[PDB]
Amino acid sequence: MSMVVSGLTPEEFMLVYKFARKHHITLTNLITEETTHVVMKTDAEFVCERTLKYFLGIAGGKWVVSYFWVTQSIKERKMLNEHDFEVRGDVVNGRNHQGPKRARESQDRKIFRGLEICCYGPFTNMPTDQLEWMVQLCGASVVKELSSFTLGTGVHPIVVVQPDAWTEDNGFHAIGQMCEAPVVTREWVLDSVALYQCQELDTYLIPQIP
Amino acid sequence: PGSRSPKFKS
Repeated sequence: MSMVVSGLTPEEFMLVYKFARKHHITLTNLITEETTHVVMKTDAEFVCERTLKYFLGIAGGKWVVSYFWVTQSIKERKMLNEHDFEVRGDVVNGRNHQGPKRARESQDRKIFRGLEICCYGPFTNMPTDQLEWMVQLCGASVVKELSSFTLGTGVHPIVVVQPDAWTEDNGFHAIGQMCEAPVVTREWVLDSVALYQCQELDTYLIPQIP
Repeated sequence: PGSRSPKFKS
C-alpha cells in the first residue's frame, strides 16, 4: 500500500510518516499510479477541499479517506476500515456527493469514455500534464493541438480552457474559428471528476465569437 | 496553516 496526504501541516505529515512506517505503507509527496490511498484533511463530517491529489485519487478509483482514519486508528490502537472514513464530499461540489466511492465502484464505466480532450492554453496551479493525466485516468485520450483532433465516429472531441489564465488575451473566444469541437472551462473536468459523473457541457461553454 | 497545495475553488 502507498499513500499521499493532502492539506496537512508539516507536523501532521510527520505523524503520518510514523504511522505509515509502522504499518508498512509507503508515503510519497506526489501521487503515482501505484498510490492506493489519498489521505485528505477534512472536517468532522468528512468534507475536504479540492486539491490535485483529491482529483487524481478519485480519477484513479483509489481510497480517498479522511485524516481522521489515521488519528482514530491511533486512538483506538487498531487499523480501522477505510470505508468508514471515506471522504463524503468537498466544499465546492457538495457535502455528501460520494464521488470517491462512486469512482472506486465505477471503473468499468469511466466518465470520459469515448472522449478526446485538448487541454488548451495556459493553466494556473495545475500543469497541463497533470490535467491531461486526470482526464486519461477517466478514459479520455488527449491531443496537444487543435489540429490534432481525430474527427471520427469512435470518439467525441472537447477543448478544455481556463479563461482567467489568459489575462488580457481574448483568444479563448476565437477557438471556434479554428476548430469544430465544443469549448468548455476546466471546471467541467474538475466538477465531473469530483462527482465522478460526466457533467453536461451547457453551463461550462465558453462563448465563441464568429 | 495547512499545506502549500493549491485548492480549486468554485
